[PDB]
Amino acid sequence: GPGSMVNAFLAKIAAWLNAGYPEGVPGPDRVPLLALLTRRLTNDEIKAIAEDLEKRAHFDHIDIGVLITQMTDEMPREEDIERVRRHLALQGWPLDDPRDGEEPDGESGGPR
Repeated sequence: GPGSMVNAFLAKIAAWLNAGYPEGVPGPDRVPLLALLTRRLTNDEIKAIAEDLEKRAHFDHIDIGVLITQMTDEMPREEDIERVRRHLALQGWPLDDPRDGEEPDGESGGPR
């Protein structure tokens, strides 16, 4: 099964999440989970998570992508984002050290 499948960071995320949720993530926690998660992870990464997990099984309708579609429209709750992030922090906080995190910079203000 698992054998250097996904990137190091992504493997950490999948494990970290599946460690915090061995029973799966319910919607009320999924939405804020994604809100928190998508902060520093790219579309390719968030997908990579799903891509790895479905390799295990995609019978579950706990899909991770759908949450982003909800978030783009309406945010869940700050309280829920708080409860989930801290609940997950118990297992770890990989989002602090991205294996690839070159944040863009194209600022053009202009004094006179």
